[PDB]
Amino acid sequence: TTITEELIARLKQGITSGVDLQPRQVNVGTVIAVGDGVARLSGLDQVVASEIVEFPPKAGRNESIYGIALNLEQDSVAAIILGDDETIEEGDMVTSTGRVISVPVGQGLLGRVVNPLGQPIDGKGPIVYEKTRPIERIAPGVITRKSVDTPVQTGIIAIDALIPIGRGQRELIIGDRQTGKTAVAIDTILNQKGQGMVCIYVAIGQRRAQVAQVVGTLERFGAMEYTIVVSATASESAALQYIAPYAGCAMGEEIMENGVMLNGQLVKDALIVYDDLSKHAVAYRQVSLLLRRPPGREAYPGDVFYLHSRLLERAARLNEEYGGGSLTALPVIETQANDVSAYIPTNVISITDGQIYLESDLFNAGQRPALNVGISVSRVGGAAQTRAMRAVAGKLKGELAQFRDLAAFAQFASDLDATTKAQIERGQRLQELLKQPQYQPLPVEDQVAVLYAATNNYLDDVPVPLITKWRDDFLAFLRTAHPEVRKLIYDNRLDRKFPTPEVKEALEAAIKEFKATSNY
Amino acid sequence: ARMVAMRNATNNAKDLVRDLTLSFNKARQAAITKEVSEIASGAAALTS
Amino acid sequence: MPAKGVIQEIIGVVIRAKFPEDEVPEIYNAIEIPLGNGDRLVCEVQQQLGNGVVKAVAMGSTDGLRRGLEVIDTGRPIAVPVGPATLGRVFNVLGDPIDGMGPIGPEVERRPIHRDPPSFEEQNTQAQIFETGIKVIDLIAPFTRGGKTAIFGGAGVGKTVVIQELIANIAKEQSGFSVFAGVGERSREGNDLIHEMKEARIDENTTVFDKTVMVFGQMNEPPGARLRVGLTALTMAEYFRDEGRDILLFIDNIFRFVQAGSEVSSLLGRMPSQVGYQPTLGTEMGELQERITSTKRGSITSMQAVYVPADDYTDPAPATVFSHLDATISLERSIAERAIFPAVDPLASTSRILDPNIVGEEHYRVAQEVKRVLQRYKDLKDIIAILGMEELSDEDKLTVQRARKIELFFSQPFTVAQQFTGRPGKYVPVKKTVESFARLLNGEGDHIPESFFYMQGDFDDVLAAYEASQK
Amino acid sequence: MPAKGVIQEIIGVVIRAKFPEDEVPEIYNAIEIPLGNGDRLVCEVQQQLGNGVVKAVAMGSTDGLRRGLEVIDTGRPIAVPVGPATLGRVFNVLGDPIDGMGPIGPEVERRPIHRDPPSFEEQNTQAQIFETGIKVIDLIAPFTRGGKTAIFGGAGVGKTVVIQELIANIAKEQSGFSVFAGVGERSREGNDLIHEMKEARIDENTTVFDKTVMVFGQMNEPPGARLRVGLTALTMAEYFRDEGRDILLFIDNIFRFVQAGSEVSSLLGRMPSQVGYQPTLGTEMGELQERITSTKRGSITSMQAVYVPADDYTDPAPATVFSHLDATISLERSIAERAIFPAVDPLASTSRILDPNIVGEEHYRVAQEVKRVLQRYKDLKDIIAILGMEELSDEDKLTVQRARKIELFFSQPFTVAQQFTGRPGKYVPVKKTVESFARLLNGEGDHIPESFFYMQGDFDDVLAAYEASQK
Ligand SMILES: Nc1ncnc2c1ncn2[C@@H]1O[C@H](COP(=O)(O)OP(=O)(O)OP(=O)(O)O)[C@@H](O)[C@H]1O
Ligand SMILES: Nc1ncnc2c1ncn2[C@@H]1O[C@H](COP(=O)(O)OP(=O)(O)O)[C@@H](O)[C@H]1O
Ligand SMILES: [Mg+2]
Ligand SMILES: [Mg+2]
Repeated sequence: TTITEELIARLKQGITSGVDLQPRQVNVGTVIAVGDGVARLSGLDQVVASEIVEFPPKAGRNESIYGIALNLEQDSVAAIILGDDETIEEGDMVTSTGRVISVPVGQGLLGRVVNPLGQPIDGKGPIVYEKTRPIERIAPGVITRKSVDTPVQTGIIAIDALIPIGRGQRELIIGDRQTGKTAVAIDTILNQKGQGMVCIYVAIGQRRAQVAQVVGTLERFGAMEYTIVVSATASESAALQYIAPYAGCAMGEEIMENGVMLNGQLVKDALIVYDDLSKHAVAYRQVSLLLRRPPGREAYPGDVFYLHSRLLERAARLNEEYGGGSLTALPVIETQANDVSAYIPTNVISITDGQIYLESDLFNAGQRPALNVGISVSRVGGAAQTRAMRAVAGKLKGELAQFRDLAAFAQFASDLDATTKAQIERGQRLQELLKQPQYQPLPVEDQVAVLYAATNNYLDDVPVPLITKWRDDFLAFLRTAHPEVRKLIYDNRLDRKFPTPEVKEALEAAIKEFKATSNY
Repeated sequence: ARMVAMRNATNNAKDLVRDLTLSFNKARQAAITKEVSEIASGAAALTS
Repeated sequence: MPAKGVIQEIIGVVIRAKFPEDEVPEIYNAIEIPLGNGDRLVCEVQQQLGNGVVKAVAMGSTDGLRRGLEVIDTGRPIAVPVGPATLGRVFNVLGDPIDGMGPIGPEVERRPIHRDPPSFEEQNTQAQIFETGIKVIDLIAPFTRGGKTAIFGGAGVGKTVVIQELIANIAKEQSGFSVFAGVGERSREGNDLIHEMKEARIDENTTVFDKTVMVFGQMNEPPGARLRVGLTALTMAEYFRDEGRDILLFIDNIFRFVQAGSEVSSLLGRMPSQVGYQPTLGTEMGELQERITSTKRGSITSMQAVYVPADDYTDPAPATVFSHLDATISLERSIAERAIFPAVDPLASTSRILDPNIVGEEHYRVAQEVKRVLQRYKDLKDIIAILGMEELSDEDKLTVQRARKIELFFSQPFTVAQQFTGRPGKYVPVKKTVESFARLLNGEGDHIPESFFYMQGDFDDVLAAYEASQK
Repeated sequence: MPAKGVIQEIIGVVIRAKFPEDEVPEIYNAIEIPLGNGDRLVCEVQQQLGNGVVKAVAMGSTDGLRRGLEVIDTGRPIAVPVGPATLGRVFNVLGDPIDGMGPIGPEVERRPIHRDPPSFEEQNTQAQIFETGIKVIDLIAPFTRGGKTAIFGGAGVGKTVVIQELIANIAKEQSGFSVFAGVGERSREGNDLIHEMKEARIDENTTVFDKTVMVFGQMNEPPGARLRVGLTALTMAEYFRDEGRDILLFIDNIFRFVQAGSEVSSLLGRMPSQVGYQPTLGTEMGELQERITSTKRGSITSMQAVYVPADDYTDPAPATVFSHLDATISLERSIAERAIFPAVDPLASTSRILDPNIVGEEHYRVAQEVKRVLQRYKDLKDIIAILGMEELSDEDKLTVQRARKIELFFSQPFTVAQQFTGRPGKYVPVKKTVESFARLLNGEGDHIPESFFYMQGDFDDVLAAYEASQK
């Protein structure tokens, strides 16, 4: 037999006696009012809440614009238009699809820029998929989760040493205007090149040009081999911006529950960045106010803490019974003049496990990552760190706290006693060490080596303005003259007593060899 | 003399910071109350 | 009341149900919408909008519900199981066990969420100290039986660690139960970590988890659930209160209870009050924290954790919480950075029971003098850091030495929680704290260096370690 | 004439008109009300209320209207002329020429106001620097081709003068055309002082006015006209973008666009958002800004003036535009009052294109070092306010002198500033300004005093002035 005979055998079953030619009185709705992206439907009693409605094509319109039936009022259905509101007119037919919003999920979404509905916008062909995951679902729950132990290496020394982020931890990045929140998120995404983690970037309410630049940065560093870029831009309707982070986290939950083949290895760890939850909350506030829902504080609806919480509580770290996968959330919040006590910032701060505060004062002062160590917290803490980083960064944290206690004396250090001047100089060198260039993440072994050199008395000779350069040069040294030291540090990074005499002596020899042959 | 005068100035500055923080908290609470009252007035005058 | 209605409106987590003209559900009557199989959505009726229409909050996903769905009135508020069957179990707002174990069963007594507080005759006229084991808590800001204590602090100062070590202390050393209301509980912070901590603390053949009830109103739940979880835990604790036991209810964040109430009121269309808060903030706080009293039969002491918005203690939520508080325990990040796990600020922790005629005459002399010495140290700390201890005269060097000794002496290892700096269990009583601090306050500790007082015991452990090291 | 309805309600600048149920106008359609003078009033539909009733924003006086007036639906949104016929003319929100010239003929193409922005795959990520004639704009916050750039300042700092100076510079020294959107345009700034200032000869017989398009949504216009004038100018510029030409778009004010949106939303009965602003603020701003992009075919590159009241950058008008910017020029009144009329603050004036990979390594190095020396001078001027410069300085004299020379050298005489001063305008290429600042940065200008750097072009002009004085 021929394979085409098998193909015909697949047919001639639904072809002959597999179609029901029964006409049935399907219940459709007629549009009675169209607002500013909100359309009201007269009778659609066979619709569920948050169901996607169709608006089938009519004369002069060859495409169907879907909506989300949000307000199921008595003899009225107010649905927010996902597409453009101009085409929908009074009296238009609306057919209930019978489905909640679902997005394609799986391996096919890897390196593709997609709509919140899953439709590609990168122009690289249709998305290949076989499974669709619902937009909204309950969080994994109580017994499903596990304590966060595996670290997420962002590549930033300050974050990876002082504000640890683990797999399954919701770590907010909260800042103001241009402080590098997207820079921190992109640096975290770029550092997962071989860490067995799939990244997702949502970009709610941004420019098309900004998302294009982000995608270009990701694909010029090879990060699109494992990254999914959802996109609901500023010109798109508020419904798409409202459903974008849920589509992203649906894809992330597909990665968490099932996993995908990345570099030939099964990966069940996902890192998702909601690049603007402030813009997502603004879009949902517009949706609620256009639906005439009662406003609250700052005109946000009552269920706006609920809004984000459903989104963020889905980021979990499952136990081995439920697969062992994890979903790591990196929400981004933009404050106004550092108003941390605003509504959405307090909501996301309360929801998330830890916070990463970025200050414009530090950004304009030369601190390349504008990270405020004093107020930023990660309540997971040392459990989200390697044993090497746990052993090394404790003294860094203590010295930085001591320097922050004495930061008012920095310009006066030449007039103080020996110990206070020593503490001030150590703090200045450590702060200069944390400055990192954009798009240059560091591996955990490099961070551990640099922080071991700084923690011990080795950067006292080199002056402050050269500390950063020293670090770079030292890394180049470790990248060229001593690969075995880096491999040794990476090999026993999980040892409970990390500074074993072997790795300790190797690192000390490398530091001494670099310092003796270099001048600053 | 400079040490004592600057210690007194620091204490007075801390007291002024405390008073200004109380004033700022009052101002912030009043601003949010005014905002929510205006929003409720503008919403209830057109819906119910 | 087996009345069946139909869903009329669905707007977010606020639904409307049309019933017959008679047998309309009352306020807080817990209507139920079947969703197929055994799943159901339990809403709580909030208003009666005319001819058979009731407006209710969803307390659930409500993302797949159509209009016209059947709604069953229960005839009573949300019914949660009460009794010994609730010990060692984790519940949601509706009393459904959210742990791996099965359902509670129909033979277990169920009680409504919305009860009345104890009457005027049932209240205890005379207050009484509640011994908790912690040195700084029992000395500086002592608990009161049937009273409210609020713990403050930063994001990671260790409030939850203090809560769970108090749960362990109540469960192990004394045969008493406790109920933990995780209002706004993160599904990572409490829904697995606290269970692991309570199942790790073991006395004999049973865990601390086995002597506590847990009601988790997780953050992913709609505002009605997080609003009613506190009252659910109150209902589950009032059973043991009715048996004459001394329950110590814990509340993870009473401010999140306030925020849930505010969100519910905003969703119902009510006019906002104060700083965008609900108009019924005072009554909503009263309906919860007036059930936490010292009845003549039994008692419910409670310990809330309060989040102060923008560090504004005059904010309406802390203002209404403070009206019901009997004691405060302030945690500071500065004390935490000095590796002091019980980071209690004795100069910022207060208690109404700190009176000579209630907690003891020596209590309100030792605590007063300890606070005076610590205030003297706080005054002299800037001078010491700027100039040095050589400028300090007599009666000030000794005061600073004693103040440092007590400040380092307030620390406890919390050996019940995990085994960090583990040592034989002490559970220092109130009288032992009074005697130890009177001993150190009257000298008798000046020869001890200011490094031995760390995770110590009752100042007899201090001298024991001093003799062991070098004597 | 697809449909004819009747006016039901006239409330200020809001018209409710009843149409046949099968011929109701679309959402953004334009409806004409014929008046008894041969003219018409064009209203823009905004909503479809119930059965055949539409709510529309007036875009006119509505002081001659009565109930029951005939209203003709146009079937499509407001159509404005596009093409060379619009070049050298002055229009309004409706596309009608408001200058003294004749009406636009019916043979020209008319395009709808509301158009979808270019798709994601049409975005040209290749960042290219757009050469402006301004020294400080070129060096500190370079103008991005195809990007959106903003100017921030108070009142009278020089935003409009800077905008018209870029119009004159890029039309004279470059072949780039320009489209001007006078959103909320003052009738003194728009009807004069820009028409006259665009009567600057380009080569022999063509003025800058003849190569530019102007659309004035004046201040006396109703809020809908000021809301849609920006989209009118965008529609006019999109024709030149679609022809492959790199078009320039100047939105003379952004906060007036936000004010018009807020007024329109308040008049329509929409629920207020934030501090009484419109709920669709972000969506309206995105709809305006996302059409200004660099595509494969052409590129709209824009400069948009924003007025910050006092120093409040957290107001909704500048806050909603920050997400759409590639560069910000922060004008300061302090610099303006120091006779540095191009009052750009080199500090707090950022740009995404200021990267060594885009503008070159020399440009980045020169700009960064200029910002560094100005930042050092920001403290050294305070230091020398009390301790004279001659008293003590470790290279501080040299860096103070260099910083004063460069902050005077940032000042440039404008072509349109001849009325204010009389000094003829100067145009500096982007290469010449970075070369001049590199030359002045390390020596070569330490002997020329800080008087020949005031109003000059490149460093060669400063030299020529110096050796002209020393004759
Ligand atoms: N570590 C860094 N070192 C140097 N420059 C940096 C660094 N991080 C960011 N930048 C620069 O600052 C700019 C602003 O950063 P970024 O866009 O990430 O901030 P943001 O908070 O996301 O701002 P936006 O509100 O514009 O989205 C970047 O485009 C880049 O030029
Ligand atoms: N390049 C310049 N040369 C001289 N004067 C200027 C210049 N730019 C602005 N001015 C002064 O500013 C005024 C115009 O400011 P304008 O730009 O209209 O204010 P705004 O920036 O608020 O629009 C003029 O009266 C003029 O005196
Ligand atoms: Mg960003
Ligand atoms: Mg102007």
